[PDB]
Amino acid sequence: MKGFAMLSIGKVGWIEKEKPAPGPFDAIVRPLAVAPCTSDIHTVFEGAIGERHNMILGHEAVGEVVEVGSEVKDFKPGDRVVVPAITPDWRTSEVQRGYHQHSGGMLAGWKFSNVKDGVFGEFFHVNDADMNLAHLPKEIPLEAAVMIPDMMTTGFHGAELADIQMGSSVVVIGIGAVGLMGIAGAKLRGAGRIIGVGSRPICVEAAKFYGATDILNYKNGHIVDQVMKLTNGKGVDRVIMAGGGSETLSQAVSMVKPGGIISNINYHGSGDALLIPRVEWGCGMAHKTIKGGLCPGGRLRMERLIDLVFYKRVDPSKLVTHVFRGFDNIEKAFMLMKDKPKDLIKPVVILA
Amino acid sequence: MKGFAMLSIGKVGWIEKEKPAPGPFDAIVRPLAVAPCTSDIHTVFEGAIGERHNMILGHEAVGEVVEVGSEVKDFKPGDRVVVPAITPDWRTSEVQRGYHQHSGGMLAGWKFSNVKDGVFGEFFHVNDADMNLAHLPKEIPLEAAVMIPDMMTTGFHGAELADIQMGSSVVVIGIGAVGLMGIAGAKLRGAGRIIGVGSRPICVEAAKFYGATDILNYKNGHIVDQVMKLTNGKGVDRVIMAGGGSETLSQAVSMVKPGGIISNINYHGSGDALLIPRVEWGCGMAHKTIKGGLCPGGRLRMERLIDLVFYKRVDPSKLVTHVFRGFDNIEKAFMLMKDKPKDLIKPVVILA
Amino acid sequence: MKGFAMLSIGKVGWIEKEKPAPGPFDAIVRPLAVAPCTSDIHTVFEGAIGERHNMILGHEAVGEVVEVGSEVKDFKPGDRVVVPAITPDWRTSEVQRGYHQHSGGMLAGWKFSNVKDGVFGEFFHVNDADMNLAHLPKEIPLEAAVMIPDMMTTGFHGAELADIQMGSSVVVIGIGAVGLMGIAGAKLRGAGRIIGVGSRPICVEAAKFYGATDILNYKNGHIVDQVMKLTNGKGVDRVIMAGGGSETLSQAVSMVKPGGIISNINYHGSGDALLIPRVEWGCGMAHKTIKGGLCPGGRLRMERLIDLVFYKRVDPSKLVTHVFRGFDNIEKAFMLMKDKPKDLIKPVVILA
Amino acid sequence: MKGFAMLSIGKVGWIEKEKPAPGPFDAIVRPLAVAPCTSDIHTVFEGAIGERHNMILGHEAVGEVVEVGSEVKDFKPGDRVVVPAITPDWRTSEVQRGYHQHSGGMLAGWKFSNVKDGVFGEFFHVNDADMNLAHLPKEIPLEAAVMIPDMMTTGFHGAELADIQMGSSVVVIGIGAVGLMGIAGAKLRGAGRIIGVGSRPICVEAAKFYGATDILNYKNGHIVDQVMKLTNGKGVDRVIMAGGGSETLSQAVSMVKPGGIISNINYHGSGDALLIPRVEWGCGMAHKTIKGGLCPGGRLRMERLIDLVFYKRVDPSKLVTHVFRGFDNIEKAFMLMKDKPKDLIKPVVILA
Ligand SMILES: [Cl-]
Ligand SMILES: [Zn+2]
Ligand SMILES: [Zn+2]
Ligand SMILES: [Zn+2]
Ligand SMILES: [Zn+2]
Ligand SMILES: [Zn+2]
Ligand SMILES: [Zn+2]
Repeated sequence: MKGFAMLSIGKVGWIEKEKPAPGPFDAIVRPLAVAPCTSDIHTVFEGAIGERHNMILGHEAVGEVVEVGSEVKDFKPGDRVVVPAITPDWRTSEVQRGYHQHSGGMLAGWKFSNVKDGVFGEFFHVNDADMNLAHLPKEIPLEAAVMIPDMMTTGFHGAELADIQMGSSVVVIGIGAVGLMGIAGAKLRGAGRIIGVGSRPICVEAAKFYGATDILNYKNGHIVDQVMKLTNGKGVDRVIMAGGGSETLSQAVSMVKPGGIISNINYHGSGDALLIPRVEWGCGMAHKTIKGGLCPGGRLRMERLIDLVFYKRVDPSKLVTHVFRGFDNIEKAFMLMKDKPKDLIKPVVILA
Repeated sequence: MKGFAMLSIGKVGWIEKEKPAPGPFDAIVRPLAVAPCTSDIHTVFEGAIGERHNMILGHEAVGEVVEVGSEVKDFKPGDRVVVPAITPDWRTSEVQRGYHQHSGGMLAGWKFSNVKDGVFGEFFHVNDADMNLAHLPKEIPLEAAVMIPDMMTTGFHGAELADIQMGSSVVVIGIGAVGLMGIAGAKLRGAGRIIGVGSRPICVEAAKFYGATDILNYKNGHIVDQVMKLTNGKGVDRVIMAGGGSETLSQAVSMVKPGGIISNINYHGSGDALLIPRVEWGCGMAHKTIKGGLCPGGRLRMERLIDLVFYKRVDPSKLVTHVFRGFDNIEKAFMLMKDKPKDLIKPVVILA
Repeated sequence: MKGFAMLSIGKVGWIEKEKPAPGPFDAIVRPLAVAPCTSDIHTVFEGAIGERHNMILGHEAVGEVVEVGSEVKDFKPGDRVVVPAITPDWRTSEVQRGYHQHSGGMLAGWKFSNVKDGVFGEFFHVNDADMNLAHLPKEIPLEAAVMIPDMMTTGFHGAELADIQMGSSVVVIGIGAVGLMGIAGAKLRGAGRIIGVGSRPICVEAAKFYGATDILNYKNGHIVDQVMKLTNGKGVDRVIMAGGGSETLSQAVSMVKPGGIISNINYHGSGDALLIPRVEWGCGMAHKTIKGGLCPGGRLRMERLIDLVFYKRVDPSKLVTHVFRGFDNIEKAFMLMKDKPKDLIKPVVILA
Repeated sequence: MKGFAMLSIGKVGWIEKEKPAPGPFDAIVRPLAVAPCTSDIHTVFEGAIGERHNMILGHEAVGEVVEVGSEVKDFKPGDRVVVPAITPDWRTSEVQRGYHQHSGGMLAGWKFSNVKDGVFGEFFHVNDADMNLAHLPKEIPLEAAVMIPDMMTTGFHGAELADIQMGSSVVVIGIGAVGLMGIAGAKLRGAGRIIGVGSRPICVEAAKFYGATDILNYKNGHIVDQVMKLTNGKGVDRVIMAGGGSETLSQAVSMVKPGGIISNINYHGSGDALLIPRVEWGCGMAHKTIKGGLCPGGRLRMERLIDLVFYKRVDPSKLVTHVFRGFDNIEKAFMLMKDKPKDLIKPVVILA
């Protein structure tokens, strides 16, 4: 079958593989729509997560179930499904510890294009269908729905880890797709002031749509200075790190109040370490909590985000700046993420 | 000074009182806008808090500071302020335990119209102004602002106690002012489906405005079955008990899932019994948590909710269906509250 | 195979039954040590969970794996294991919400002598072995280990739900086996003062051993007054409800401070409803949280408590007052539990 | 009065000052026992808090109340008290935010030998006696009580921030006084295995006394590998960084499980960067939470810790390896704290 894959670090191309087969609890799905992530880049051209050979890429898909194993009870061929980007093995200690994301090891809950073939093929394999698939209501358009497997769950998890109090001020550092869902997330947790950091025109516009009350552009002076200025030297209650480089940690620590919380949902691809600024961190005694986590996956997560979309609590369609048709265009869409132009938030490819 | 008081159970009337003077840490404040509450009614006519004599009523005001003590540092004569319904003593062990609402006694954080003269007076006394007042921005209309001291903080506390998860389903029982803020609060915590229970058309309209996706009334017999039917016998994640009788508790337990949470923000002042239905409560082992708490007060709570209004995360003006003008219409607004007309949610009296 | 079974409400006896076989993921186990529980007594003589027919009793066992299904990876014939009283289906939505106790339904995680034959049998069936068994270190004596599956997980979950702060004061109501692990559990959460309510001499000695600094007995059914006096009218921070009738709820609420927490680990099998004392619960506004939940089960829970025993953080053997040897003595053990002698805490049949 | 003071960076000596006088809410206290801290050392010799001139040193004392202001209700001349190292101003926004340690700014809760004269004087000033002192029971010996103001509150906060689960494994890095209270703290939160990293024999013996089940030292090479070996490649649930340089941060991140918690209770100064290793931190997505906080102070904290001492939940007397008599030996104890002999944990000076 056709599949667009990371041949080796630095090389990508269309390969051919055996169409996969489902174990008793598994499902085979064909993609209806897919999206590329900057994470696919951080790993192909930067090896942020080690080397690989011939690994079909991509982990954001809505699809149609084409086959299920004999033990699968809730899905059958023909069902339209949202496939979470994280599809954990649900029978592990990590799951008993309440961290399915790390079922089987650090980040191991994230399988597609981390440790198994991704969704950029004619077909793909989902482990444990009943636990890891969600039904797609026909109301919700494909392009919107494909923002759910990853962008929405990551962004919102940023808000969730931040433990936002009603009325509190939040800075979201980065306003790409993830940062934009970070903003929407923070609003849906009751944030008052939300300050987005970024400069892309399309992103600024979307940031305001999602609930940003202020936008800071690096071109107008340093972010910390700008935030301290906006908050009259008081800083903010919460910071969500969604995008940018490792220097954003230091920025987040300098902006946040003592006793506050920093929530990293930014996948850090380069550098050995991240510096925490000693003084601004109260030398380790400022109660400035640093959190950071891979997005939740599985059926329940998807079903919950789907509800939010269904009851119109969030509209992820504004995230999709580019739509193309057909397999051939997965490459185009992939490269668009590598050399991200000024008008890009998230590309989506719709299959026939 | 002039003041609308409770003379005794069942009796209210205009009386003459000594205008209060501030201690070193206090402020005297004159009302700019007040609103009478369901609680004042129950207090007067149903002996909800026991007998009182010549106690000035009302606990919901925005106002102007007219005098401050020698140690007050942040507020000064002429300042427009939101006055929280709850104005704790901040130097107690309850406060060190993190329960200012119960500083110096159960619910002792609530002073106005309880243990001290309330705000239906030419002036009133705010203890510890620096800790118990918030500056009110000019941008916010008085009628909106005066919903903050009680309705908004109470209703939102309900959503807070409920510990709503993103996408989870919520029932709010009672759709008066507090339940409406309960609905708005639940939406701001990221709730998917929000079921409101109540029947007054003005309230149902508002309930929908604030995020209710479904409305139900007992007018079809028994509420629990109706909820179970809406939810396919699954129940809901969270129940907020905002208005109604003590039977409400039993209904909430029955409606909510195992592991769920029920939160009460209704002062049960009648002698009706609070019953937990044994079976529906899994014999006390269903992890159906039961919470109930007097609304937060003090400066920080008010500042945070003011930000919610300011940045347009909530629009509480919908609660305000009647507006009167001039100190004397207090009595009219209070009477109006006593014989609840069908078009009434919340009346406000704006002072000249 | 031979089993000790509920024949019908009111009637027990030895029965012969087909030896169970394992599914792909299951294990068949033989008891090495077993203990009867009050729950066994009630199920049979008070119909507590409804009518059962030829259902093998008992849910507390240390055992040895005799056979495993083809997919079992971590356990094999000969492995000595601790078997949790709670053995959930791990592939359900409840598990995804973090409530394995209620996987597939309220309290559905409890299977032994409820929905399936319990452990008082020559063999018993354990669903999902890899998720529901824990290797037993040789260093731990059987009589100690057998307190883990229910007594220790339950008592400790009382202390857990109680969210105890360091140095805080705790009342444990009921000083039977479960209450005593509640006392031990509270000490292991950093509690300062621990007040045990009860009178039975062997239980009082044991309560002291596990951390109680004070013992009180009901005078003529009354207890709240004695606690207030102990604490100079301040009351206590936390109350764990471990034994006694529904009326201990009112007692817990009256003893606990505003903003405190009450945790129920006591099964209530009688009466339509539990009554909350309105006045003492601050008419629903005193932030006196009411929690209650079936003990955690599964592998990890057992492994954790095993470590507590192994590292000598708690010594459960003092719960064990009577030790019989031999399978046929299950009947004796059970009747000893039915006829609760004054010197009895828990009996243990050691087969081995 | 006489006082032992920081003259200037790198210089210390005895000076003469005016005896402090109480504001209305304040108390004047004479030391009955004092302890020098490692922070008085950095302050003096590393300028860790900036330039100071004639500032009396020390922030650990138990004393007797000599004088109270007119507003002090709960303490009177003659009263023996434990004085918290952290004595915040209780009327601030930060206190309303729940962070008294940062009342009025980052670490501003810590006043003694920071922004006001410390306890190494014939008298010292305590702001807000009623919120900031606790009565000291005769039962508790002076040398032991003096470990409460800072050592115990700090170690235990390490354990609190770490959110230890029952039976979880904990590594405490550093087994100086604070690390030792960290170990005891972890035991009191229900830790199973506790691994202490250190090498000084007296410290190793105290570590074992306080609950360490294993002891590792750097002089067996690199710490992480050893921990992974002890845990068979699994790592630990929790890490408390109580001592050592900043590279401890990277070791802690590397040894903790995905989803784990790291808590810092060590003051990082001088010149070692706080670095988070990217790979071991899962590129910021391994849910390895990093916390760090100044110890709680105030009356309630001290009262709770006094209770744990009173009820024999912990015996801090083991931290005191050196006791001297005489106000004058304050210098000797200080220098002893500077050049740190192999046999020193904590020294105490006992006054007449
Ligand atoms: Cl009683
Ligand atoms: Zn991604
Ligand atoms: Zn924090
Ligand atoms: Zn719950
Ligand atoms: Zn509470
Ligand atoms: Zn110190
Ligand atoms: Zn974590």
